[PDB]
Amino acid sequence: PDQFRAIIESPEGAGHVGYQYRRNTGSTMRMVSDVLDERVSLWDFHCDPSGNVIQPGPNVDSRQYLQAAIDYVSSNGGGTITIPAGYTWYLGSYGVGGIAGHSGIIQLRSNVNLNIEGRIHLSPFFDLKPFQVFVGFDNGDPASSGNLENCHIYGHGVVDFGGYEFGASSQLRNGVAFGRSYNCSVTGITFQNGDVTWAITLGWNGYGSNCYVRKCRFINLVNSSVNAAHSTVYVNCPYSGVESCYFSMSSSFARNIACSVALHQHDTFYRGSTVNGYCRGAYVVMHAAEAAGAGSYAYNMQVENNIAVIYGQFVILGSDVTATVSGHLNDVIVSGNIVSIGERAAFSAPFGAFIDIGPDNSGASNVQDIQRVLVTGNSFYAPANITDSAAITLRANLNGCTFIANNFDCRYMVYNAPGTTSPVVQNLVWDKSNVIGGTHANQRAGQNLFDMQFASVVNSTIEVQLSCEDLSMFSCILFPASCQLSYSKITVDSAWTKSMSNTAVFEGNQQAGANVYVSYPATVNLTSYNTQGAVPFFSTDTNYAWVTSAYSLSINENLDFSPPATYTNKANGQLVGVGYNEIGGVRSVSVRLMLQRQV
Amino acid sequence: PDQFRAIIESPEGAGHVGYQYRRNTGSTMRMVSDVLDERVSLWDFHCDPSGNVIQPGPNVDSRQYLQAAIDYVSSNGGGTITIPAGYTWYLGSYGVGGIAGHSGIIQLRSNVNLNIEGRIHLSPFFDLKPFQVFVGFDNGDPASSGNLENCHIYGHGVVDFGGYEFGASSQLRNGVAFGRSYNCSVTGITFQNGDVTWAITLGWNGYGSNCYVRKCRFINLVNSSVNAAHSTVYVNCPYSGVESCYFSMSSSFARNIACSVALHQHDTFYRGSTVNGYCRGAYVVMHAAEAAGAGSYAYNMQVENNIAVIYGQFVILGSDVTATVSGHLNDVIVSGNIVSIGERAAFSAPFGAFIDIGPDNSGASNVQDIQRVLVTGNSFYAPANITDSAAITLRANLNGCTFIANNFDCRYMVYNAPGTTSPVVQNLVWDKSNVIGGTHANQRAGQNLFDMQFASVVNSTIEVQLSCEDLSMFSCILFPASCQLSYSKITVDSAWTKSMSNTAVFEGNQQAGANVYVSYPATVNLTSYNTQGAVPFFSTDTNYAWVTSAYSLSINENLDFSPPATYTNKANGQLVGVGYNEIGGVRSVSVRLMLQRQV
Amino acid sequence: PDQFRAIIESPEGAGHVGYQYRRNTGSTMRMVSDVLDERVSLWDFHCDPSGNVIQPGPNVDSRQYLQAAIDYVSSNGGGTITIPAGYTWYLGSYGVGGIAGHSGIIQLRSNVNLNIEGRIHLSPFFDLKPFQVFVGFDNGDPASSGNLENCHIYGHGVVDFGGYEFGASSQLRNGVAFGRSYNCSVTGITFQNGDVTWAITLGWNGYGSNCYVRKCRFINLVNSSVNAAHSTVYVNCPYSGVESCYFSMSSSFARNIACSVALHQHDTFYRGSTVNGYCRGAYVVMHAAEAAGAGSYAYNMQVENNIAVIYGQFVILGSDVTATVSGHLNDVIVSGNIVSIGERAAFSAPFGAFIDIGPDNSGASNVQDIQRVLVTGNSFYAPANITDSAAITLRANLNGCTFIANNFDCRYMVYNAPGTTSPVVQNLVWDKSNVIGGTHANQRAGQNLFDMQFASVVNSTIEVQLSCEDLSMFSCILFPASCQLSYSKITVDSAWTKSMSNTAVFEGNQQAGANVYVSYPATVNLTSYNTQGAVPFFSTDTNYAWVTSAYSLSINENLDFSPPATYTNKANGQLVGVGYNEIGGVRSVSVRLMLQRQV
Ligand code: NA
Ligand code: NA
Ligand code: NA
Repeated sequence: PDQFRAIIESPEGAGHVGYQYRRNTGSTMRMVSDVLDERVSLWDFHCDPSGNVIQPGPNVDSRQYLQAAIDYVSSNGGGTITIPAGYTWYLGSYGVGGIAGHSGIIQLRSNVNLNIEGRIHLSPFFDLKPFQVFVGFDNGDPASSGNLENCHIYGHGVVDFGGYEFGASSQLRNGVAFGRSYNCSVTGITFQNGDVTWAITLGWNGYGSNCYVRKCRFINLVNSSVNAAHSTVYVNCPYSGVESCYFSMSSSFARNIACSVALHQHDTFYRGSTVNGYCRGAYVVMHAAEAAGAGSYAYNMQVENNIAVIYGQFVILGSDVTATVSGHLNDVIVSGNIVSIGERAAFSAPFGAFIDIGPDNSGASNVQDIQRVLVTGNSFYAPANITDSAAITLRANLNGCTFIANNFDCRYMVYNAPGTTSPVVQNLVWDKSNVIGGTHANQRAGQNLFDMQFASVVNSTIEVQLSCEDLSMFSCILFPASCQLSYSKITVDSAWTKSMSNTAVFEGNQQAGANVYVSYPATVNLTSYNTQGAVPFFSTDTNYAWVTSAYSLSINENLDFSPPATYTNKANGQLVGVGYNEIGGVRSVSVRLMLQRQV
Repeated sequence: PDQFRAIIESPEGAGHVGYQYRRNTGSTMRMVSDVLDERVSLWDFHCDPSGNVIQPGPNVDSRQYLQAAIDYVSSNGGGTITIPAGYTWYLGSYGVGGIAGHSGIIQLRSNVNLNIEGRIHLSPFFDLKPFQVFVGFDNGDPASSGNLENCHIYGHGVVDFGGYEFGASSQLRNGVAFGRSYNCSVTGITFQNGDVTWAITLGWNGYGSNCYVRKCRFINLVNSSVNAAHSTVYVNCPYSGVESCYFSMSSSFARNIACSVALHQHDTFYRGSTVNGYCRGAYVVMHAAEAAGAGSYAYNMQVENNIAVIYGQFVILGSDVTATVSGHLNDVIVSGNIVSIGERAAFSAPFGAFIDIGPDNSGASNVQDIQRVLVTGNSFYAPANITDSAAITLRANLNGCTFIANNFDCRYMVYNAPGTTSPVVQNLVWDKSNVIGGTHANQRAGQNLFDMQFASVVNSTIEVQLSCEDLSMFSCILFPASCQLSYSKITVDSAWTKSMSNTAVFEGNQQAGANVYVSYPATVNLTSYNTQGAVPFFSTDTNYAWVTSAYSLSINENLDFSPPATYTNKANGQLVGVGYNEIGGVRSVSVRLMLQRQV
Repeated sequence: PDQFRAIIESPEGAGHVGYQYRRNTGSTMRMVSDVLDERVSLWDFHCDPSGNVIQPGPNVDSRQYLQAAIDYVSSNGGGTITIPAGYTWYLGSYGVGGIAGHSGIIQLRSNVNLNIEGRIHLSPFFDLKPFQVFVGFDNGDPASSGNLENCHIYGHGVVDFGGYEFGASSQLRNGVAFGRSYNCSVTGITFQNGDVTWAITLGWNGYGSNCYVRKCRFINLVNSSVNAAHSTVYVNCPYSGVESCYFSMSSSFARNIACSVALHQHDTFYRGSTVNGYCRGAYVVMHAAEAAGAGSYAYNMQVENNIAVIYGQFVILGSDVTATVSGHLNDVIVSGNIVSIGERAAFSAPFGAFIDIGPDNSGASNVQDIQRVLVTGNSFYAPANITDSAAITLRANLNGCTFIANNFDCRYMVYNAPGTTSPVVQNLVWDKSNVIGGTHANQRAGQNLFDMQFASVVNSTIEVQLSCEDLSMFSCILFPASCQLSYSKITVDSAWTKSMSNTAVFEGNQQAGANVYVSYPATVNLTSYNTQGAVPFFSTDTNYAWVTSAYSLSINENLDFSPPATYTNKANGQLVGVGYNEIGGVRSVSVRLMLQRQV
């Protein structure tokens, strides 16, 4: 009767108004409320205890309402909650329960997706405090946490950290901590305007799978000297990665502390992304302390087709150990990336490198087990003034890394600082197809292009090929006497080297070793016997006991004689060859030779 | 009057309740039903004949209801049907009509997209039977089938095959058979828990275009010995591909039968994906029998930037013929992939390879027309115990394949089994920039690193470069007498070769051919005349009629004389050079030479 | 009372019918209209002035209705307007206001996304006229335009240009002109059936950021001889790109005028896409005239992992200047692409090339500043008949370009037409790892594989390596006398060269320069003195004053003597070496040597 009017204006009203899709007689006879129940938004929970809707804004703490939404949808097996466009939804307090320990604001739950179309902002309650905006753990102790599965965050919206600085270096801040996370992702979202430790973390100590970050943007997420460290996406579960993202920082501190991506477990990737203003591109590291979920090996690591302007190192390789676990890194590919060091003074940020073999956190360089790394088809450029730029800074033990078909245009090709660490190196392979650029030509006074400041080098190949002159460099490659060298191949192509005083330098005459295979140019003075006809020439110096053959790199300006085209040696360390005196007489010549040993 | 109450509670109720968007006076005056009619879900068709909604579950066959939805939406020009989250929708019977012949469950229709947010499960009715869950053909005979256009399946949902094994090897099972499919795709879906032939097939015998699989997951889709074969996504129309997917198998049988992707037509790709537990990565094959829609050539084939742990072959190249059509494969690129053979006993699965040139289905090796393949910037690794691992197993005729700047770390570089097929090889190019790894060092007793077990080799380049010692190997490269060799270049760099008895071996002295260009190290015994002064040395053996020049790779321990630095030959097959006797006397020496022919 | 009935049938009806999500007592007590207000479609504005809905179709101009939708949603802070599936929405007039100057139809507005599920078609009103379907400028003068931010167009729908030809060459036509566009994108849309200048343009004269085109299709967008030019996506703001798109043309005119992508600002990319039927793949060019928003440098340019069949040039590099600005292009990577020239007569379209260094629009070749380009791991193929095919056509000044590990199979490796431009070349690097294919073998009568038709060449490397014979070619590499050559390395590997009359040719004897490093094969006639024993041989010609060493590439058919293995030279330009007469007598021989200078 008039009871009907009352029902209709009541909350159950829509449950009494019939609907059948497109008047189709074969369709289900439903009620309007049933169709509206097919979707869900924050508006459906953003109300006071009387059920009246509350408008969001800077004086409203939306946290409890969003939590209620997620908890309720979780209760029905999942779904997608929309965070509506055209509004900014402020968060103003910590969550409670299991996420309390993680300084969590919102607890994510399995199968409950968030479609963020509007903006989520942190209120000043969080200034100078830690926070983790979305947390997937359900326990304060991550080891007793259940899992988070099938949770996807996506949309055109924004998460804005409100510009608040850290209160103390020891604090952590995150956007999305997925936890022990399986089939979770973040797509399309802009994370901005903060001072945080990470924007997103996938996995927890190897527990997790199939977590991805795609088409997101990360903008100005470090802003203070208080911030101890930053990796925008931290990939800590296997079969997981970052694809087609954009990362930008503009603070000075970001140039010293910030890394775009950290890959910490097997079968992870970082691809198709653009970085600007960061210290570092990617960490690729097996931390023993994070090896509980997916084992002790980081393998199948891929960094590909990225574009970066950074201030420190592009890719940092590592592994370490704990009292009970030893970490290992292997089967890595770095390819297709175009990377430059941004304009900066020499030494004004961490040492510029395409690849860095870094020591562990405690600075130890003798714990690493890094091998089967392929670095291929990349471009790297540093401005000419940046003394501290290298294709590779090899500062810790290396068990293998292979470079093929790259283009490196920076100050050093291989570098480690002297005095410092003395890395044990095996299976360092520098193929002849690496092109060494000319930007730093004339800047290398006192310096060695490949500065082999290592404890030892074995089973390695360095094939140096210049593509322009740099007569400022001390040598193309130098081994100090402290570096053992064995079962290696070291060659310097003669092109652009004719005027170099030193090409390859072995300060402990390591090139004499039984299984060292070398070649490089040198200038040699020779004197002949006086005999007319076929006549020997002999080097005046006796430094060539290790030489198997040598050949001329100089023309013969003489008519009446010619020096030998090719030389061998003698037991006293002289070179000897057979030339020709048309007319007799003692000859004396200075010739550029290619010295060869076992090659 | 009270007629109004009745209208409102009726199915037409919502068609009588007015709505205007946001009270905007300029907006359309509509009825609620009009706005609800903008979307459509399974709920709108999942009802009994009285229009009452039916709850899904393991005792409800949702098939007819989903079919009705698709048929109805098809009738209005298309749209997107949501399969709601928070529910599992069981399928319990075969479809009828044109898809009956394809063992179809559901018939897809043009412009009707499915947004799968919940789960679709197969009921036990399908145990031991064939099925194809979604079928795009409209006729039992595919040749008389109409097309499927603009059909997209996407969402966060799941298709679960219920774990049922095949009933017989001859049965086929599929998830999505798109048919003659144009502008169709599958995005975001998890396919799991089955024993099937394929998860998705795109195209039919070259008919189709612009079909894609992106961000899907494929998990445990082979589970029995009954399963004859499996390719997770079968790409059988052009301008189509797979991108950023995840594939995983855990059964033993998958290691022997399962391939992640099959590319069978032109302008197809497979990229950015991760594979674990499969026998094979990708087939790239032009089957003559499937050449009706897009011609007889598979060209523009791309496999790039994938990550794989497999048990057999990463990329399998092929082509075959029928009585009226000859298949051809050309213009292929395989690049950026990092691939390893998983831990397994030698010979316990199909022979491990990065690239396999396979014979056709009937085993024929003389029908293939494969050329212009570029294999570049890949990494490959097999554990040291896996005897049956090769960069390339070349088991059928090859008309060209080019390898540049890869890193191969496995047992063989080039291999084919002896006795077996005798492939005719042209335009095999192995650039010097391929890095040969050391994992298998010391495992190669009795074996040849490049084992050229072919009928003939022409217009080919093998430039061998070691980066560590392996003195266990019989030779770096060996050609049996049965292999003709012409118009080729074969070189073995001397590095790490000084102690090798055999470097390159030509069992029929094929290196003597007019247009063979070779170089490799050998040890040679020489004896000099007694003359004081310039004095010839001559090899004691007469095996060097083919040598154009040789040079020393050994130092000269003597003071009183030196052997020649360089040698040529004589008509009787001796080497001859001019050295120097400071003091006269017959000299006799054993020297490591680099033997050179026309290089 | 009966007033209630009236309210309910009124437009405010739904605002009086209560709803609470899933009967959840903790949910907001809302009205149906509130839930319907969460989404918005064209239907909500596609009405007459009385509020009655209008059906779209070929006689209805939907433009004003769509504009009203966008303007209204803009007014509320944004949202997403759906263009419904199952309908075609015709556009039939120009927009008004700021977009009038841009021949705009619809004005886009910030934060207002369009989800296009149905089809948008142009009505014949636009035949022979300019148009820009969606425009993001808000002023006729782009320089006084505000920005467009956070505008995304996406869905499964279509934009169809109605097949109308241009009315005049000077007209412009576009699909989406985003304007000064920040965080804008287009995803999933099919653009088809037109004669336009561009489908999408991102940015305006460097103003914009983070604009992307992904998973779109572009089909048959040039159709007349009237069309002056076409670039399907024009990327004119930084941090922007195209990914995973499909481009196809079928008209003849497209083969001559159409380019798939133009990258015109820094930190832009083009990846994962497939092209067929176009003249050109991508422009990578810094236009001085478009350098207002993001500076004068195009750097971090990436073209990767694309598949193309084109008729002209794959990647075109450029830079130019204006009276006040000089453009610069640097830090470019082209990698992983597989590209072929489609079947066509020689010279029937613009000259086929993988890379083209093009002159500016006015044809000037002396304004360019292009450097630090890496071209690596690509494949290129042209059919044997296409005389006009080159790895690189270098037609303008070049300051650096590096080629590593590619596979080029076309007519020329390096080419520029003689007579024409005389490019100044620096830092051209052609690594030995580039594989030169054999398709054009026997087609090269009168031609030079590397035809160095330049003003000068400095700091360059050309390492030629053949992998099959082509005895038709005039030379492997030729420098005309007009080309200066200095501080370079030029080498021709001897493999497959034994029968070549000319290998490297220096028409002005440029190989004699102080800092030229060269090697190549030649045939040389020698004569010996009659002396028994060690005996000199001397070349009969005096053309070898520049030779530092030479070595034999021929066997010695003689028993009674041997020519020298190795040679040096003399001041008169003869070669000289020491061989051996077992028996005395004057010897005369023709030998294939490897001539070497400073290498
Ligand atoms: Na040491
Ligand atoms: Na044979
Ligand atoms: Na000149």
